[PDB]
Amino acid sequence: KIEEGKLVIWINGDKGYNGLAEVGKKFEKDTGIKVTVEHPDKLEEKFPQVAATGDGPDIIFWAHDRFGGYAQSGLLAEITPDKAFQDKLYPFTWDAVRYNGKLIAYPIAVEALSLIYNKDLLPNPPKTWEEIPALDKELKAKGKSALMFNLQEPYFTWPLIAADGGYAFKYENGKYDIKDVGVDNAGAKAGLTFLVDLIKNKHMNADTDYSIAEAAFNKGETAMTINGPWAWSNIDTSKVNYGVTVLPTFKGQPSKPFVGVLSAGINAASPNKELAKEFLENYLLTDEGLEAVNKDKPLGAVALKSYEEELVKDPRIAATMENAQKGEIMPNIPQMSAFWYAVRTAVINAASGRQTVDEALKDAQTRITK
Ligand SMILES: OC[C@H]1O[C@H](O[C@H]2[C@H](O)[C@@H](O)[C@@H](O)O[C@@H]2CO)[C@H](O)[C@@H](O)[C@@H]1O
Repeated sequence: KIEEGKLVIWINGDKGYNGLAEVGKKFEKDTGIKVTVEHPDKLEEKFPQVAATGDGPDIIFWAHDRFGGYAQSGLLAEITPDKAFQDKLYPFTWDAVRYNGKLIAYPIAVEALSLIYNKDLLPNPPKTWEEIPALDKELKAKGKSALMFNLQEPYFTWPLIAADGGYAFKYENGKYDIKDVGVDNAGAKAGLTFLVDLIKNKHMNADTDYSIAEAAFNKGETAMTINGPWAWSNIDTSKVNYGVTVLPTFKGQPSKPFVGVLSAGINAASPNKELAKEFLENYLLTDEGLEAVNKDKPLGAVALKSYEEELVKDPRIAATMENAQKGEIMPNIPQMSAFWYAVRTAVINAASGRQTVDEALKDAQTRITK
């Protein structure tokens, strides 16, 4: 199951698992408790299965969106931070990790997609999406692509879809409407249609995924990429002169990236809940622990106020927060998994041409409602 006396931690590969392992080494040096940090592939899907079995990580790291479904399943132990620690973290991050009136994960960092552009290839990033086709034509003349970003994951395409009116679920009266879904509305169709026109006009390739986009940007092949702060470390190693900026507007409206608070959830099956709480509150959710994770891969804005006051000074973090303000914090509700699956199918099918934009978004609407 979950072995006692040890912390097993699941965090995504793009995130700073090596820095988190450094925090775990500090935790071991102080407490005698080994912390093993693992980055299983598809961990957001894997943790529900193993946690339902009672196996799994002691601590699960993901964006909050997935923790509401976990808590509904009962996978997450209700975290019990005292009011002082909640004061240390930002209230909106706490709201992101609140599910059914209970805090079900520890917020670590706020992550929003930003437009990352190569300043040498692109001295000024386009302010609008509509500029990108002409910019791509000019760059293709130069042997370069204007924009390469992950098209397999709905999370990267979502800002374009949301910009003109697309939404996952209607939020009103402090309650998301699971029945009311905005992916097949006109604004979402406009965003997906623009993306598919970029693919059809060969400004973008439908097969482009996270690895291809990151490699193209880091090698200098593409002028722009859309990515979270975690990519900044690889761009820094690449030595590409890059800026992090607001996502381009679509139809005069800001791209709304779905805003994810990286969250640490304690497995309800874990016999190490006290050790996990100790690690997260006094080792991770501290300036030094967040610095260790951030140094491996930038976390974005951090839920911890004291570290974020230092982090906000970074222009890249400022762009992340600007894009987070323009975007919507994700709903953490259980329906969000189904929403992400349906939007993934819609974007992939529309990009490939397997389905029209309208057919894909209609199917996505039916599946996000279900
Ligand atoms: O693409 C759907 C996906 O979106 C979000 O996952 C993000 C995550 O928030 C980022 O930190 C980073 O890992 O990129 C991911 C997308 O590849 C949701 O958190 C996730 O549940 C959802 O499936």
